[PDB]
Amino acid sequence: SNAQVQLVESGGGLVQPGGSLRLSCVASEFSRFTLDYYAIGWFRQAPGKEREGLSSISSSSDGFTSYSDSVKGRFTISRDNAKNTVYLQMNSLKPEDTAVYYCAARLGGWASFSPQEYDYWGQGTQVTVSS
Amino acid sequence: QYPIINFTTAGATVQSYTNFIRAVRGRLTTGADVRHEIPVLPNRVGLPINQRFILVELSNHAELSVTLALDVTNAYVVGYRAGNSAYFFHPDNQEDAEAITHLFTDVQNRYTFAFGGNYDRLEQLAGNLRENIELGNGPLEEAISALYYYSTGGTQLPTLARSFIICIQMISEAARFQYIEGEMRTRIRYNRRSAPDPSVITLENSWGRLSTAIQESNQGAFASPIQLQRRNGSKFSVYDVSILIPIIALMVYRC
Ligand SMILES: [Cl-]
Ligand SMILES: [Cl-]
Ligand SMILES: [Cl-]
Ligand SMILES: [Cl-]
Ligand SMILES: [Cl-]
Repeated sequence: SNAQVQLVESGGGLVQPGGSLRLSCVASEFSRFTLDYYAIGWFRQAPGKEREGLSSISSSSDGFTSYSDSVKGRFTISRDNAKNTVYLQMNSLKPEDTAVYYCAARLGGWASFSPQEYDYWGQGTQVTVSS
Repeated sequence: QYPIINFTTAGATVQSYTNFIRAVRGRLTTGADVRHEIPVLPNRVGLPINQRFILVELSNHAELSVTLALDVTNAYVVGYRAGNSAYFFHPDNQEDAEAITHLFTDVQNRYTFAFGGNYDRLEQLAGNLRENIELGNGPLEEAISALYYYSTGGTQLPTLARSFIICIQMISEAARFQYIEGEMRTRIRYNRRSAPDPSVITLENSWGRLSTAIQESNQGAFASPIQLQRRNGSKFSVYDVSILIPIIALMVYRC
């Protein structure tokens, strides 16, 4: 069952406009491949909206990253390999950003904004920006 | 069957890639048929099927593999196999059609795309020009994956076109041109991806017309100048096979 992996996101919650949140994709132990072998994307979904891509990181060893126009200069996707983890750091949060955020992964994948191009998904987390 | 040259992007080095490319050249022209010092590809005409193709097996650190099929006459990619399935660019004609049927004979799933594998088509489909598509070890790594997953539905069309444009230039165009081989090396050396500048693209576009100007030259003098661009897009002309000795490594057969 190569490439089988479980992803547990966290780090979501409520924040005042102009705040900062750090999400987390943690890959559960005993996946045959570790997370550094994976591309991970980050999406957000409003109740009406379909899933929309925001930030991404390739399985490529050069650490190539993609950011949607909406989040540029705000969101930063990164890695901690010894923790088998991928962070997403959201700064200067605006209420527009309120949504359910998901992380998704593909073994040997590329940085993509397409949900079809990832395989394994996180359970999702709510982000809320208000005062 | 057809000969296979293996390559992996995992711990790829400059020598790794250089050895692989030389390897591929060796398999294309074994004849030492040479004109004006530039080796020439085999002539399409009366070529026994057995000598028509060569396979390039590609794999990445994630252990995903595909095998490209290159045409020994043009050096160009005609399609690939991954695991259970195999796909082909649209044949230009009946002849090239019959030919492909000898590739990947064992494959359970056979498909021939409706479109061709020429840049015009692939750039259309990718939603980007070669100018805006980066090349490097990383880009190639992703291209392998993107081909593997296509068989299973996990690859979007534009991503496929994009992935082809990466392979064609990193393999075929690199075989055809020491110069392009070179540009790829720099990218690999630094594990730094970048799209090709005009000096590269105006070459890729001009291989046919250069193959001709050479093979039909007078004692090496081009009958008419072939125009190319520099990095900054400034136009310049080529009047002689001499300046290209170090540039182009292969030509399609002519005359
Ligand atoms: Cl098709
Ligand atoms: Cl089809
Ligand atoms: Cl076409
Ligand atoms: Cl058309
Ligand atoms: Cl286009």
